[PDB]
Amino acid sequence: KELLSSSAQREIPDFLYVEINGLKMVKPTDCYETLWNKVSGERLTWAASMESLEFYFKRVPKNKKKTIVVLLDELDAMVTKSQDIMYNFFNWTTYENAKLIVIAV
DNA sequence: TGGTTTTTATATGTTTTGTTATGTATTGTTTATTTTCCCTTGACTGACTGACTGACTGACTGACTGACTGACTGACTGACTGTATATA
Repeated sequence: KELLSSSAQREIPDFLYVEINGLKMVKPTDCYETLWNKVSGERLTWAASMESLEFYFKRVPKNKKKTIVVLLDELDAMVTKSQDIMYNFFNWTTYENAKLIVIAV
């Protein structure tokens, strides 16, 4: 919230929050779905959305792509099988042409 | 140009088959001890059969025996030949 007021400084580059309550989500691949349906409002399945999103991330340069900040909540039950989801996530977090602000709990 | 059909991706459901860990019961492993009848050890027992004692009848040398055969010698009978006798 203090960082929101810092966005209300209008001297830092505007960026956007993402609430992630996987516990207020059913199927833990819906992260990608809701991500696309809130960054675009466009509706797909995870196996299109995350892939279009990698396409959105590394294949896309900086000058128009936006900083986004995201924070994950209670990962102890989210990734219970093999953490391929969160593996994908942390695999997205390793670029130099893409910019993001990631956190978890 | 413009409407319609065909296939595909995502999502879920259905069914069969095969994988892993485990707790309980049976049975094996090692060691010590006693009994059983089969297999060695051996004298007794019963028929056996080798050397010694009897024996029994066919083979070669003792020639034998005795008839018969082989040379010699005289006896005898036939063939040869003289003495003799008779007639022209």
